[PDB]
Amino acid sequence: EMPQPKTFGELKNLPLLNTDKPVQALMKIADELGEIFKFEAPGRVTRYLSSQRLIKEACDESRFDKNLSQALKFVRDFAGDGLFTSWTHEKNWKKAHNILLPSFSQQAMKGYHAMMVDIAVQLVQKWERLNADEHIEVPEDMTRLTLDTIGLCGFNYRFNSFYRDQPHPFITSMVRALDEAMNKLQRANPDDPAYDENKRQFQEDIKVMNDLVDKIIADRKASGEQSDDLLTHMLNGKDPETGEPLDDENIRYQIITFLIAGHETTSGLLSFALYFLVKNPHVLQKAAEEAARVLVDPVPSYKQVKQLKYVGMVLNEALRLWPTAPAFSLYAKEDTVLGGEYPLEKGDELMVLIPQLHRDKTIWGDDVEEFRPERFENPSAIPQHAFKPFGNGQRACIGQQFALHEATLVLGMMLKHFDFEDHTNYELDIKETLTLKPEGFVVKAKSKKIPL
Amino acid sequence: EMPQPKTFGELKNLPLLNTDKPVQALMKIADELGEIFKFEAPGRVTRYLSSQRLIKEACDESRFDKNLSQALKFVRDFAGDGLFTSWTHEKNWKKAHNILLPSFSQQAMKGYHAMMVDIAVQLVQKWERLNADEHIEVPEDMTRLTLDTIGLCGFNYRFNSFYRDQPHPFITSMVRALDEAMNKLQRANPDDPAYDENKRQFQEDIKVMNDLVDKIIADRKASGEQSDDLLTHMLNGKDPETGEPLDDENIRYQIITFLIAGHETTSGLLSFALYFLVKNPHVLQKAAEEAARVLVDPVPSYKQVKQLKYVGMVLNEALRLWPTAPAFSLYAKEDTVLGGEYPLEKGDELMVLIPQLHRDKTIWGDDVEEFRPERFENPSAIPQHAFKPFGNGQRACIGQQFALHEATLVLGMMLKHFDFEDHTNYELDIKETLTLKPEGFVVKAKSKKIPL
Ligand SMILES: O=C(O)[C@H](Cc1c[nH]c2ccccc12)NC(=O)C(F)(F)C(F)(F)C(F)(F)C(F)(F)C(F)(F)C(F)(F)C(F)(F)C(F)(F)C(F)(F)C(F)(F)C(F)(F)F
Ligand SMILES: O=C(O)[C@H](Cc1c[nH]c2ccccc12)NC(=O)C(F)(F)C(F)(F)C(F)(F)C(F)(F)C(F)(F)C(F)(F)C(F)(F)C(F)(F)C(F)(F)C(F)(F)C(F)(F)F
Ligand code: HEM
Ligand code: HEM
Repeated sequence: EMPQPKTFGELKNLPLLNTDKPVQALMKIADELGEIFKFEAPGRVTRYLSSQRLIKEACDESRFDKNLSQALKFVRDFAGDGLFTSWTHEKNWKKAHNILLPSFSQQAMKGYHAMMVDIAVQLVQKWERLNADEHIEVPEDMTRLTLDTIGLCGFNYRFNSFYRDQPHPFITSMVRALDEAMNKLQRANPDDPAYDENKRQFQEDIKVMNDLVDKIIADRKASGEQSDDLLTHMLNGKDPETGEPLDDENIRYQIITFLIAGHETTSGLLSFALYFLVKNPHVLQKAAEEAARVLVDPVPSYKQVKQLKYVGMVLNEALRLWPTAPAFSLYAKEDTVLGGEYPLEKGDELMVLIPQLHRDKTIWGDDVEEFRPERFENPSAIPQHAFKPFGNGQRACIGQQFALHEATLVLGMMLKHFDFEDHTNYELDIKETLTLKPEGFVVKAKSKKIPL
Repeated sequence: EMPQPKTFGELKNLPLLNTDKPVQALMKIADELGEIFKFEAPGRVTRYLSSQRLIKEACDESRFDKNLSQALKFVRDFAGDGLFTSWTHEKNWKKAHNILLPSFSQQAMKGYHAMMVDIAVQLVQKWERLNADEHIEVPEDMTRLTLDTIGLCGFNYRFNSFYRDQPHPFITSMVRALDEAMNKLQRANPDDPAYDENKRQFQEDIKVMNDLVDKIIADRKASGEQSDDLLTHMLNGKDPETGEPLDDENIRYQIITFLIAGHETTSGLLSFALYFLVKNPHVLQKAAEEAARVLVDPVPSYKQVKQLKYVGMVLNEALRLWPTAPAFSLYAKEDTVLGGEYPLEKGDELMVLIPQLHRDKTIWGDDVEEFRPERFENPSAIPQHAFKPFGNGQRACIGQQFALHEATLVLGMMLKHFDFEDHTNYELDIKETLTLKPEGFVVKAKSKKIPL
């Protein structure tokens, strides 16, 4: 019999998600119940997996395909049949997949590098210009950087986040829509007139996001600057299989999708990485020494970023402990037996609980809570399906190399140009908005006074 | 019998200042009544002068000395015996004057230049980074620039105004204090319990300004870097006459004074200059041609800024029409007859209405409202005391060379790097906060794509 956490009569397990930190709650449940537990709500069931033993079966694409979790079905209200919220079998998924993969080729990535540097230099200059005793609001500045990077690299659009003391309106609306989706999970009678205003606000925030997408497309339309970026591929690329391009409706959904997926989780990653660095000073020193050794020019080169091996290890270890898109959903393609123990029928759902997978002591050893970048000295040594911060198979993250190149560049420059102080002895507090991010994480920087 | 505008019974002329635009109202009164009129309030009188023939007499320092207008007396509540709000006969006036005069020498200006460029480059980069069809909020960005320039050049303190979409809190508090003082002029029964909230906010706004001053001082003493800026002279300079340095209390007053006087009127100047340029495209062409011909390096030099003659003529003509500190006050040192017609007793007050002086048709010709920089092409041709945007005599603006160097550099770079469009066909609306500035002035820039 499958373990199951505590129930609330007719509501079954649903009230367990009536919390501001649902993923962290599910992790605690996994600690108590083990590698698999059933989670029921009125009218639905899923099974949360936490061991590599079971997740390696879940990642077999002949047996399971990507499912849209409840969260993703609600995000689909604004993300449509964009890549993240489309089913594998929808024509627009494989079309967009084939059309946009070229936007993340090696040659594309080399092409984005200069614009990544543009935004990174803005970050470095902001911090150089701070006065004595001033501090840095880490997740806020990381969100400024990542949003601006996807906007510029992807769409030749400048959000100019470093010119604002508040979040860009896009961010404010995105955040409000995302945690409104985190709210809709735990609810009942959605057509209740009580939520007429919540729907009005949801539609308002969606309109804000779509108005900006309108601007991006119109600006490209009127331009004559010869762009060869993500939007270029959206507007002109043809799917080799069907021979078709994307239509205008799908393009709008892809823009929204990439603006959100293309920064939020990267800002979390950078925030967690800097957190672990300041909490582990020997690791910080080792990373700083690499940055100084490798980044010998005022502008980092593409090749130099690729040579930041230890900074890459730091980022992977941060993703191990706190993968910022912490779960993904699967359904059974056919009847099948999971783990030689659990019979599933076609259509049965699974949730992969990534932070728990990443704490599987049979894979990582007993010290799973310790921050040790050296675990990733040779990424080849990690068993298959043991480390899954970017999902699985053909439905894995399309932007993984983009995110990692950006984060490595930025963290490298940060470690080259400043020493960091955990001046408040910050107590980790992880805010959940579907994605994960340190809340209230602040540091002080002291410039090493190296020119740009 | 001296002319006098309309009266309001026992309140006399006081309610004429109960307007958001008191200087402009006084200008209209001057147009109606001529070169001199009496202005009375309960328990006080002054005489407003508008002609060069009477103002030249008023500028005779053997007969008249600087007076603190009622406005300056209320500003003195936070500016103390700083240079702007001290009487000539107060020890701390000549003392501070002697100590700080060398901080505005050519040797000093050459010293500030690099930091002026620092902030100007931030301005240019902001505008380069705007998207298609976005516009510029002119007085807002000019205030960002001028505040940051005096902060950095004067005090090695970065307000980082370009990192904010709202004004720096210092600005918010400064403006509230200034317009309170303007609004406190027109008040009858100022101790009415209705104005208690206004008194409470005024004291809060003073506290904001003083905390910022305390931080500037604290930073300097803690700092280990070698500065030789305005603050260095305030803290270490000795007056050659008395042999004394400034005491701590006076230094605080000077910092407040220079932060306010050292940026507000310069932001107005730059805003009016750009307004007149976009309203006079042939003038804009001449100024842009000069900027292109002279500013041949990505980083302008001090020598190149001195070479921008036409840009200087533009700024002077903007100061002719809209001098941004639009009046100054004098008192009669002894009994004397003004203009062979108006007998004055010792202590009698005069107000010099600078915008009206600058429209004296007997001096400038009949076309006084037209924007023609060429009036300043042969500067000795301007009669004595006909052009007084920087006040008079030993109580003249100590920062004139700073303001003009900054404004010439910045306007030069603006004209080098962008074409400008008056896309809204903006209707001049002058906001008064004691000082004058266009309100709601917006333009679009098109980059000339010249690298920095
Ligand atoms: O939605 C579900 O089915 C279950 C909770 C659940 C289980 N059973 C239920 C029954 C009724 C109601 C809810 C449940 N959700 C989760 O466990 C979960 F962890 F919250 C999630 F929903 F899985 C998730 F991890 F938060 C998440 F939403 F998928 C996610 F990973 F954070 C994510 F939001 F999708 C993302 F992938 F992280 C994302 F990046 F934020 C994103 F939403 F995909 C996105 F990229 F931003 C977007 F795609 F752009 F939105
Ligand atoms: O204050 C007065 O005595 C008369 C009005 C008046 C006349 N009679 C009165 C009787 C009762 C009450 C009021 C009156 N004031 C004006 O006519 C006037 F034009 F508003 C003004 F006050 F002179 C003035 F122009 F605003 C001003 F005071 F000169 C001025 F603008 F404040 C200024 F001095 F020019 C100034 F330089 F701009 C400034 F505002 F003071 C200033 F420079 F910004 C500053 F605030 F002093 C500084 F920034 F701190 F330096
Ligand atoms: C640290 C950074 C990132 C993390 C942790 C992350 C994580 C993930 C995960 C877990 C998935 C699979 C979701 C699922 O199966 O339901 C995914 C898919 C995706 N990611 Fe990311 N991602 C990151 C950065 C980015 C960036 C920078 C982009 C774009 C520039 C992006 C675009 C996408 C897209 C489009 C998909 C959907 C792919 C498809 O199904 O066809 N991601 N990502
Ligand atoms: C366009 C810009 C400026 C204008 C139009 C302007 C105008 C004036 C005027 C009219 C006065 C005389 C006031 C009176 O008689 O009551 C004055 C005095 C003064 N100005 Fe300015 N000014 C400008 C810029 C600056 C700057 C940049 C600074 C400082 C960096 C500054 C500092 C002062 C000081 C300290 C005084 C008082 C001088 C004294 O009495 O000893 N000004 N200014």
